[PDB]
Parts: sequence; structure tokens; C-alpha cells
Amino acid sequence: PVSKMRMATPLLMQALP
Amino acid sequence: MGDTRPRFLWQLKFECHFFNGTERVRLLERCIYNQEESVRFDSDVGEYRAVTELGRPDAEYWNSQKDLLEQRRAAVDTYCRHNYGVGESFTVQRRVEPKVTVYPSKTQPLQHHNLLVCSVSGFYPGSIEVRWFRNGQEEKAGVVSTGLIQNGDWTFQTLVMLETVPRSGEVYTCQVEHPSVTSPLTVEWRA
Amino acid sequence: MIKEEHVIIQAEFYLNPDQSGEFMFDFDGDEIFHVDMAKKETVWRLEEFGRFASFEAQGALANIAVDKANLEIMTKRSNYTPITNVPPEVTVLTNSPVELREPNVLICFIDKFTPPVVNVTWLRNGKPVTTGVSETVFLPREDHLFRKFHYLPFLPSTEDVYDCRVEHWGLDEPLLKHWEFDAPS
Repeated sequence: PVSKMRMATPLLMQALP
Repeated sequence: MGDTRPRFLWQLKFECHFFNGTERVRLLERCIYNQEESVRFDSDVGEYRAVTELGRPDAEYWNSQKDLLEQRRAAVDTYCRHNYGVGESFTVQRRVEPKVTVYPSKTQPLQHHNLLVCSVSGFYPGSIEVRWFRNGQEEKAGVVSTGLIQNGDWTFQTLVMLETVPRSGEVYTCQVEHPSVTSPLTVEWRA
Repeated sequence: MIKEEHVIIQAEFYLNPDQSGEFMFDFDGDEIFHVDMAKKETVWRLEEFGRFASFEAQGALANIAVDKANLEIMTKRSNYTPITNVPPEVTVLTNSPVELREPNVLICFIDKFTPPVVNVTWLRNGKPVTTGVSETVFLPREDHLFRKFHYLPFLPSTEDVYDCRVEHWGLDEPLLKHWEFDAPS
């Protein structure tokens, strides 16, 4: 039984226009 | 090399810091543009903070998103402590016994052996103590360490030199303590 | 003494115009795993780690895609300011004490550099060698520069000389780091 390593997810920056 | 076009780099780091097992846990998310950290989330602070002016709009923009913030504020549990639990047995708790050897060496090309080196290698974790004896008596002065060298493969090594010109009848001892062993490893050498 | 602090770092990067990305986990300076971007697979630093944990590689590819999109925004915001080249320091050592004719590994340790693009060549007696070589991905540093290891298995001899040749945009000429048997310490 293998444990799952979790990832954290980066947040998107606000679109420029 | 070749291709000197300008480069643009973005790095993201999620640092889970653990103290005394998991008694204290801290998440630090760091955003880095060209070696310049611009914005971060520190779980001890609880919101994004701008590190440079370049990062301010991100700080403001992400702090404005209440559900993203609540996710990050829970990350010390749902991410840091979770992953500590997944890897602990093969990382925090990893033990590999050192190999110990003694060999003579020289400080300068040409001149004769004026060092004994005690090489300690293949070991994990980094915690190690090395002591030198001449005829069972501890040698304190003239002892020099490289300290800890990480081999990149989950082993360390270190070299501990004793300045001495060995004479017959001397037996030198390298003694090594490390978590992987309940008694010190010793290796003897004589000229 | 019992070590008090441990740190696990998920470290990612994207670099333009190369379009190279990397995703990896670091524990106290050793790589736990990285995701191979071309093969789209989780590669554990020691085979045996994958007997104990798993990691879905497709999630790392999704992160690198966000990282790509942010890099581009940041590149405009900074009005196209490029990274300054920082050339590596290089050290060559063996992983164990060198005995004549007993198999060993040369380690080329490439440190304190950025951007993460480097060419490393092992030279035996001035001629390239590739047999058995291996390397790590780029490993993180607290100052945001990079570390990397290349490895050359070898059979020590009184006659052979070795050079790790390292090339990088921040170096005027290739950096040649020499090793031979019986060097003074």
C-alpha cells in the first residue's frame, strides 16, 4: 500500500489587460 | 556555450519546515523571478506579503481571494503534515552505517606523509562524531575536518585529518559515533 | 545530536525561451523525486522510495503550465528584465577513498549558479567519456541559485587523469576541474 504525496498548486497571476 | 538570447526564470518553492518531529510546522511559499523573491505566503503570517515592489500586485490579488487563502491556511495540515507522514520512514528515519578507513596523506606535493586521514563515508543522517587516538591516548590538537559533504545520493562523507608523522610502534585509532550504531566504530592503523 | 529541524521543499521552475520546466521534492538537501517532463513520469531518487510513496506526475505538468503562464506575465511586468548569469563553482571528488584498481565514482558537484542550463563533460586524459555516467536534475538552494551532481564510475589508476568540464553562460571559458589519484589533501 503506497501513500500519495500531495502537491501544492501555484495560484494564477491576474491577467494584464 | 551558445545562444546568448536573454533568459527569464520563475521558481516556485513550497517549504514545509518541521521542528521537533511535527510539534511545530510552518509553510513558506516563495515566488521567485530571476533570483529575486517577489512575493510569499508564510503560514505564521497567514496572508501573502510582497517581498519586492514587483510582487505587490500578486500579494493584493491573491489576498483578495478568500477561498485561496483558506486553502493555504490549512496547508500546514493538508500538505505539510500529510507529506511528512508519507516520507518519514525513508527520510527522517533513514539510517545508513558509515564505512570508515584510515590512510596516510600529504599536505604538499612531494614532501612525505604528514597526515593521517580518517575517511567516513556512505552514511546517513549527517550527525557524526569522529575522534583520533595515538596509542590509546586522544589527539586533540592538529585535527582538521572537511565537515559534512553531501554526495547527492542520500549519503554523506567527511574526512578528518590528523597532522602527524607516524613512527613504528605507534598504533593510531579512528573512532566514529553515528546513530546507526550503538557502539563506536573503530579502525586502527600503524606505519 | 538528534536533528531538530527538517525541511521538505517542492521546488519548481520554468525558464524562457528554453521552455524547460522542472518539478522536484527536496528533503534536507537531498532529492526525494522529480518529474521527468518529456516522459511525464515520477522518477524517485532511490528506486526503493517508490515502494513506499507515489506521486501523480500529471499534476506536476499542470503546475509547470501555471508556472509558464506566470513567468510570461512577470516577464512583461518587469519590462523584459533578463536574469543575470551567475557562473558555477565546481568541485570534483570521489564518493569513497581512492584505492588503486578498486571501482569508485567521481562526483562533479556544480554549485551556486543560474539560470539552470549547464553542459558537463567528463574528460579522461583529455578525451570525452560517457560510459556509465549519470546526473541529477537541478537542486534548490536557499539563495535561489542551483546545485547539480554528475557522476562517473571509474577504476582508479596511476596513469589516468580526469577533468570535469563545465560550461555555462556566465563563464568566459569552459571551467576545467582536475582530478587524479594521490593528489595531496
